[PDB]
Amino acid sequence: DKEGKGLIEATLDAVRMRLRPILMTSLAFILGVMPLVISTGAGSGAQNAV
Amino acid sequence: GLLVDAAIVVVENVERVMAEEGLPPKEATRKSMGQIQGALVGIAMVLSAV
Amino acid sequence: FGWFNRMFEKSTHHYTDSVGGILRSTGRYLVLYLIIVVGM
Repeated sequence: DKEGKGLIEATLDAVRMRLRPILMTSLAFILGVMPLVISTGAGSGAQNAV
Repeated sequence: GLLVDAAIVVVENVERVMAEEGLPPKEATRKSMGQIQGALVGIAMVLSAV
Repeated sequence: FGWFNRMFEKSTHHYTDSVGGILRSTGRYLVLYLIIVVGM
């Protein structure tokens, strides 16, 4: 629309100039949520289910 | 989780404008918060959905 | 130096190009995702 179009040709150009985030932030998570998945089962049995 | 995340794009899409297009900062990321403009006012309003 | 060398190829030849090779053949993903929706 506002930029040069591409059905398969512009969507691949976009997914090549910021894939850092949707891989490093969807990763800065997980291990940011790892202290709760286990790591503790005594006092925080609720951190497990969360 | 989320509070950590949303802060990366406004720092990573900042890398593009100086690691790719070369030119000096300040007005560098000026037009990159416009690629995520609706991904600001319409991430929250659809995050707020659930 | 370069360790970002490791995944800059994994982003292109094993991702970008391989990704372009699945909408290349959209087809069977019509059922593969309907077996995940009615699989979950």
